[PDB]
Amino acid sequence: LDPGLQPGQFSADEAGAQLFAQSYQSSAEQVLFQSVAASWAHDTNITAENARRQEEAALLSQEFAEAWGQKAKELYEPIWQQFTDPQLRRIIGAVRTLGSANLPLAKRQQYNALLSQMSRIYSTAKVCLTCWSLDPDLTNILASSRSYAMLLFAWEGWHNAAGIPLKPLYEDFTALSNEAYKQDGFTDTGAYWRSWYNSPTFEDDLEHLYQQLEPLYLNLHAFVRRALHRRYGDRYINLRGPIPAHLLGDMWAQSWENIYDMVVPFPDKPNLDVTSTMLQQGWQATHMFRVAEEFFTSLELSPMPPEFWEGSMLEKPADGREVVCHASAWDFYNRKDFRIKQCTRVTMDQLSTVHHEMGHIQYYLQYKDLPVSLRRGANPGFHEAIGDVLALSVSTPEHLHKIGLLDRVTNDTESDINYLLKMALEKIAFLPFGYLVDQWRWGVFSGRTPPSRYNFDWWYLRTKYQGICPPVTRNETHFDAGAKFHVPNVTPYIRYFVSFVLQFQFHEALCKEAGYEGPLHQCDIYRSTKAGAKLRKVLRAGSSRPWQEVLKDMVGLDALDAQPLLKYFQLVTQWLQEQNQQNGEVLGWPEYQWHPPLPDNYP
Ligand SMILES: C[C@H](N[C@H](C(=O)O)[C@@H]1CCCN1C(=O)c1ccc(C(=O)O)cc1)C(=O)N1CCC[C@H]1C(=O)O
Ligand SMILES: *[C@@H]1O[C@H](CO[C@@H]2O[C@@H](C)[C@@H](O)[C@@H](O)[C@@H]2O)[C@@H](O)[C@H](O)[C@H]1NC(C)=O
Ligand SMILES: *[C@@H]1O[C@H](CO)[C@@H](O)[C@H](O)[C@H]1NC(C)=O
Ligand SMILES: *[C@@H]1O[C@H](CO)[C@@H](O)[C@H](O)[C@H]1NC(C)=O
Ligand SMILES: [Cl-]
Ligand SMILES: [Zn+2]
Repeated sequence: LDPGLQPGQFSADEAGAQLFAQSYQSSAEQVLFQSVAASWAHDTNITAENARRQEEAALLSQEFAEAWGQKAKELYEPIWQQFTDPQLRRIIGAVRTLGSANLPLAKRQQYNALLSQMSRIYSTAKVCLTCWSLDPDLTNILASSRSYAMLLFAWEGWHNAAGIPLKPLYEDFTALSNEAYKQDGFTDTGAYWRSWYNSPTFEDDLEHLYQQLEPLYLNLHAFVRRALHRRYGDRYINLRGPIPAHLLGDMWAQSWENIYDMVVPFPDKPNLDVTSTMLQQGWQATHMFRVAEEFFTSLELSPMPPEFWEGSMLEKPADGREVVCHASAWDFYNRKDFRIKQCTRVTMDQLSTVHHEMGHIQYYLQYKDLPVSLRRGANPGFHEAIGDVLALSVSTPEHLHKIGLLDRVTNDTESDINYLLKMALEKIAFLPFGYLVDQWRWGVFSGRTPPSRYNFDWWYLRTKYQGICPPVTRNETHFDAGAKFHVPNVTPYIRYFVSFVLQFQFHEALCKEAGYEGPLHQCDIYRSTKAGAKLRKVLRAGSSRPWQEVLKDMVGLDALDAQPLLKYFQLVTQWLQEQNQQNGEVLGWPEYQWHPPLPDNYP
């Protein structure tokens, strides 16, 4: 580690800790910059060489964390809990948690290489018998094929190709991660991840929110199951069991918008999926991003800077190079460079993802003046909610009409139910998977889920929460969790469950602040400068204040609350109950052990 990046002398009291924190944050910018730069170079161009480079940057980061976290331990380990400035307490708390820097060199190197190699296996896996990659080929199959056998072939081929080889690596990663966080005083990695919410009743509150949301999911599930039954027959669909996991329009069954054209109740009304309009008008990736940007600027938030347009990767490179195609947002920590890396396809749900990633960028633009350690969302759920809120407005039929993507819709109940149902497929169907992924990973970190039970515990939670089953037999050689991006990429997941609830609370508050007075699901905050000022206050805070206070200021309440969500979907919730009652559906899947048979002559 460059001497210039090592800590100097500081007094062992609050005033010395303020100086300590300023010199920490100053040198941390350069180290963060070189790390994110090496990751960028790798993720947009996966090679052994770029992997070695990102591992070197990781090692430097770890030496930095060690030098500074040990100094904080030496100076402030006694007293930092007594510091009367709450923000300093937080900055210093964070510095004295060293994470992987608690590891010796040889372990550091093995942790870093584990992360590289897991990343490479996920993003370079392919399904053969020419070869299909996850994005766009398998994604497009899952989304649009209505052939049971072709859907099974992609689902099984992806899970085998990604999950199987990941499993030995994931086990080693888990043990090293846990050894690292345990020396900071956490029971395991999961406990460190949960600490970000600064909330003694975190797990209980989540459980409580889930209980309010579950009836909405169960009604949605049974209505969808009924449509799949008409489309695949009694042999492949059990009206009282879990739904086969490959039939819901997405590799993970994590949101169901892609099968809207199979379940829309009034398919003679104007199609609320504008994909084919975007293709007929000639939309490209760049127009997607420019349309998202203009929404943000209509709110008087910032435009994307030049460095964003010059640096971002907005489409999959044609030049025979391996990339991480999963969409992501990037802050280089230099207050200048911010980019998105997305293999953008022209579809309406991609337009959604574009707003999602740009919400991350906007956050970065809004807090780039803060000292580095405050450059985070108020909690990780806030960072995930920002672009989702704008996408709630963008998706509304009125707004799509404003942007030339739909010829105005008559404002009838049929149009309303069509729209709310499509929104339910996107948001409500996600809720169980958002909740369950970290329940799985917290169990693995805690040791409750050893490697000999990774797949058993995974499908337990998949069936418990989503009510799906694997369409082929799985065993413990399979590692189905590892075929989901965020697992080999070690990105925590509970943020997304938090987000999908928080976004409705934000939306409600923003619509009120824009003076809108219609049904909440028909609000569009476009061009509202007062909504934009209330949003801006959140983004500019970063993590400088507890999320519970930030939320109080914004929404009038200091806790997550499912009510705004329930209010947004109220009409479809009622309609769905009525449909299911009329059809005599059983809610849930009392036939928990059922699996579909294989198709004849598979494969
Ligand atoms: C496509 C969307 N992609 C993710 C994302 O944006 O979240 C990507 C990959 C995981 C993290 N991520 C970031 O881009 C990101 C970058 C930085 C930070 C930070 O500064 O802390 C946070 C996130 C997503 O997975 N999603 C969207 C909602 C559901 C979830 C999924 O598809 O499984
Ligand atoms: C749409 O109409 C609303 C009043 O009508 C109610 O909702 C519509 C969708 C019909 O289903 C009708 O039977 C309902 O009673 C107004 O509140 C609303 O502001 C209108 N929205 C817009 C944007 O025009
Ligand atoms: C990808 O990085 C490697 C270095 O390993 C090299 O082939 C080349 O510089 C890069 N390709 C592009 C297009 O940047
Ligand atoms: C798991 O399933 C595959 C394919 O059905 C099979 O080849 C393999 O034997 C299994 N692993 C174990 C331990 O059975
Ligand atoms: Cl999180
Ligand atoms: Zn995100």
